[PDB]
Amino acid sequence: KIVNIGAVLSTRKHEQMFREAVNQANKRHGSWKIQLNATSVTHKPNAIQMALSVCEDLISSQVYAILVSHPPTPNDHFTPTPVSYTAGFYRIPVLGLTTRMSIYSDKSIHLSFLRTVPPYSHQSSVWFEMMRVYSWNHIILLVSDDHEGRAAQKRLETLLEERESKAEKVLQFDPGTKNVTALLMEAKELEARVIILSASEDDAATVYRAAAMLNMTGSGYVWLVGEREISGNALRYAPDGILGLQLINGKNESAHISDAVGVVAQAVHELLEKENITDPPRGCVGNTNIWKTGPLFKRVLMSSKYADGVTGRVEFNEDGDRKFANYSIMNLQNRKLVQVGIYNGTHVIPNDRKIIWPGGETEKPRGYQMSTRLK
Amino acid sequence: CQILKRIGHAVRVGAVHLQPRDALLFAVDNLNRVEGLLPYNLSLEVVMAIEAGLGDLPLLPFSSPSSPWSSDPFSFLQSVCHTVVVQGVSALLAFPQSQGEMMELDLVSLVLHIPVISIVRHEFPRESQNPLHLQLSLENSLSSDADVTVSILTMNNWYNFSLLLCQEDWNITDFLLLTQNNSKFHLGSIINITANLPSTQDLLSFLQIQLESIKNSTPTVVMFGCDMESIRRIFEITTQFGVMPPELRWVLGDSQNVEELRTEGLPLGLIAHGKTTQSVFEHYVQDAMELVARAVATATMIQPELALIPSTMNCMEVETTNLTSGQYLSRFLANTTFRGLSGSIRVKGSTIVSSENNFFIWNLQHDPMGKPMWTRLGSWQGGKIVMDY
Amino acid sequence: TVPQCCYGFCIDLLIKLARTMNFTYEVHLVADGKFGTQERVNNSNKKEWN
Repeated sequence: KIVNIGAVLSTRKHEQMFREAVNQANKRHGSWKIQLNATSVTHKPNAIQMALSVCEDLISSQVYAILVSHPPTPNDHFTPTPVSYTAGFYRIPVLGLTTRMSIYSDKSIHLSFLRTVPPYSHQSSVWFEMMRVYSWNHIILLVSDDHEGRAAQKRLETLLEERESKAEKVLQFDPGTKNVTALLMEAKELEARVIILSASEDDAATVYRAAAMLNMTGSGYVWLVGEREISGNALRYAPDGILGLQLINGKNESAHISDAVGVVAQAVHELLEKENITDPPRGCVGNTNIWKTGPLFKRVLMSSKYADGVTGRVEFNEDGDRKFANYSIMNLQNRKLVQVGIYNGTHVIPNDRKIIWPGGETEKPRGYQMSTRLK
Repeated sequence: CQILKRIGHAVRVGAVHLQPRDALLFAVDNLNRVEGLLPYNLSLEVVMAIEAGLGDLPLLPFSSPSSPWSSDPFSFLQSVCHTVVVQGVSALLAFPQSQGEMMELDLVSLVLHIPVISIVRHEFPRESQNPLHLQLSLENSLSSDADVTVSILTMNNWYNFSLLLCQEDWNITDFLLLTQNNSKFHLGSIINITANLPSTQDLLSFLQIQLESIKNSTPTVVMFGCDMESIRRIFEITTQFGVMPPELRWVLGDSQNVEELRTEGLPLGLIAHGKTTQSVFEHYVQDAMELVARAVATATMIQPELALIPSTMNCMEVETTNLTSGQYLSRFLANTTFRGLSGSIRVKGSTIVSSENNFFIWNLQHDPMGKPMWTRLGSWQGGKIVMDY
Repeated sequence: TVPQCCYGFCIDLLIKLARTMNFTYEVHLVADGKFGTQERVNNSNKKEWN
């Protein structure tokens, strides 16, 4: 009953870390019917050449599950797409260690996938929670023409449907636009001041620059942003005191690797305890049908509930994402991010650190500036 | 101005037949005749990526035995990319029929970094979900026809009905699953009208017994896997003992063409379902061409240089651009939904070009002269049944 | 469409509301002028005010 662990990670250092974690998990496993084998595969520098090498190596070894890592590109849906594609039709679940994106959650594309990182759009709901306490009766939503952005907008609207709020207006930004101030023409139209938006750093840079043009950089306006625009090319045009976002274990690949190793160690013992144990198929051409152990194996895997790994609080559910996530908020002043807020997913722990509203305003104003004339 | 002049003021599409020319010409003519599909006075052009080399089109047809396909898909991919670059094809049309040919076409598309749309008669299980590859299932899942059958019960709350399967191998699993999805539906006693009976009297007795059992339980019936002649024989058997509508309400749970839905032998009040149009290959080709042209025109309305001019300027050079032209064409195709003659072509999962064929539901009612005829009770499309009358 | 002289009883009431509550204003008459009524829609069920 040799269980092989095949994975794809960038650089040989991550492969060495994975091998060390596999060895440590084997040393920490009391099961006498489990043999730990780890196979390391590097990233092929070609989308065409990646699929053939992946099929010729991981599939032939009859390994269990596929672990994803940070793509070599700064932000691209290329590295894990072939993994979720070639093995997706073979009834082989895959866990994304660095999967903070919500794109692969439609359950029709890459159905067999578990998200080891929270979706970026999920924290949008925290915005409602962020709006739950600090007044903010009404805000204006701005979203780019993105599938993830559309899903986040829908989720936020559903959350607002609980409190019966119309969210003032929602603008649908167009990705790749070079003239965004025109869309922000209605920015001064409404009487509110709380702006909820977050997008790519390249997209956010032009808007952040153009806000000062429309005098939106002045005090009395409120802008809330996500971590995607927290740092990057937009950091030049970011407003002072702007409430950004950050996430715990944002670059701790070792913590995610250790947590995944522990979860897999538990899942192997859980699965190797009942009948109908469909062994992994061997080869990439011989296998022309999925394995017998399909949804039952996924359900069995989706049963680990403990505090394992550096991250801890493994509560994967729903489409395959954990629960009780921790978010960070760093105050922007003098082009430097200074942490001022921490959330455990249930209640955000504030800090005594100064929280200046946009324009360097220590006071927090309200989002309703009554009009001086009507029609 | 400059972009159209560089691209010839036209949208070029490559067509490769893995294993049809007249159909492609008809699709191109239909796309050209649909003015306004592509703005900026852009017309649709089709370039054939045949296995032959460079040369002007000859008006001399010669039939020769083609050599066996090369074991290396890399050469085929390079030749396809070179032909597309010579013809400036923004999108690729394919007709894959086997797993290896589909893999080779997908590899060619990935190397060229451009979308490739392939029409497959059978919707094979697809592992790769690359936007560079899109598949159009010519024969979609029959469950849609099953979705039609329960749709009939949705019109007048026919939640109680009997099942008559004239085929022992008929697959009524999809319709049963659709009906069981709603708790209101109450399927009646299972009636299996087998044709293995060797005598007319025994078959008549069995049919009469089945009708007697069904009448006191459900007020309507649904027939699946029954031919027109079988339906006529069943109706004659029912009318022999006087079992007729509307006390015994008949409905056809199978797709039956209007031409084969002869008024003779059909008791009045019977409900039938059929295809709006005979789904020939030409209709599918025209719909795919229209969807691709709409995708190209929509992508050109914002990025004409990207949509018209392909990203791959060299077959051996894979451009690491931020946004590839073929990627834009693939996104437009994945977001493209159109209403072709054969039905509605929608892109689901960025990979499946599903053609939900429009259907017609009719009831057995008298025509203006009083003779029986198939009067369409409504048209069903996208799961919605709208009554014509 | 031309600028017009408007005044009235209710215009005086409007002036009073302006004075007490500190808001400016710009006024214009209506399109077809029938105090508003509940009218059935051209292409929906009933929901239209004219």
